[PDB]
Amino acid sequence: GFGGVFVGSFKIINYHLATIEERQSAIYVDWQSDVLVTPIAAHGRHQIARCKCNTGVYYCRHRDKSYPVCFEGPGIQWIEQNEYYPARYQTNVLLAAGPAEAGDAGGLLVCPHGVIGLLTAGGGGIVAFTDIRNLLWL
Amino acid sequence: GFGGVFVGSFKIINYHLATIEERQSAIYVDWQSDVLVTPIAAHGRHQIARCKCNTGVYYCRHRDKSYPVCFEGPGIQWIEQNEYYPARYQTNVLLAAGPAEAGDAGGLLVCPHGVIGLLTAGGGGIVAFTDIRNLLW
Ligand SMILES: [Zn+2]
Ligand SMILES: [Zn+2]
Repeated sequence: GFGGVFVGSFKIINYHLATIEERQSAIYVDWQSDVLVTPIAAHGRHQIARCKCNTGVYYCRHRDKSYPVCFEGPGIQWIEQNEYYPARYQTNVLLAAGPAEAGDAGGLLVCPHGVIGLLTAGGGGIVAFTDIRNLLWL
Repeated sequence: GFGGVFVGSFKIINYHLATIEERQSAIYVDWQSDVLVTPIAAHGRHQIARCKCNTGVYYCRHRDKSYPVCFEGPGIQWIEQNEYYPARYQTNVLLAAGPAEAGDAGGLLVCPHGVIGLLTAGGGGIVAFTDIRNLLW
């Protein structure tokens, strides 16, 4: 439930966690929503949820535990935790209450329909995800 | 968020929602846990969780809504009377608190590691799934 989404031969990861090579091969990139889609050699079978679920379960890494959360629908939110990014509005942000700290970014938030998003930032009982439900042919 | 679990080149479905063709072709069947596994032509969509999670999110079809659950872990449980499977014990049961009515069978219960089980029964404030995390080798 960590790393990123492996939908076939394309990897979805946070913009702030991508490598130089991934940036060189990237097909979709969004600094505002902190997302990057690039072709990779590690083929996978993850699926993107083409749904409207507002409830899900996400993997927290510094606890190695899965936490269910009801989260607020995707929208523009003011975020200053990821000091990689300065205090700014991010787009496609899902906010919820739950454990999250440095290094948890990239963990999977999923619902029965598939992957909803990727953990972006978190601190002090608040966890944030980037909503990927409109990526790779929404 | 309903119907089978399509993994690799197999479909994993409820025993009582299985068709004749897939019952005859199945490489695995277990009536006591309500499970059937058969090769499927369709390409993979899902992954089987190989975890010890006691928490997940399941899809209730009669409300078209996902709900989060904490379940006790696989075990043997008494299942009350049902249309296809009358009152009896069922094996590899996960039990949780949530809505459930007739026809909700086949809903997916999932976690970040993949699909954990399928809804098999439910009434009052209790819902019960079949654990599929043991279909290895
Ligand atoms: Zn969903
Ligand atoms: Zn799990």
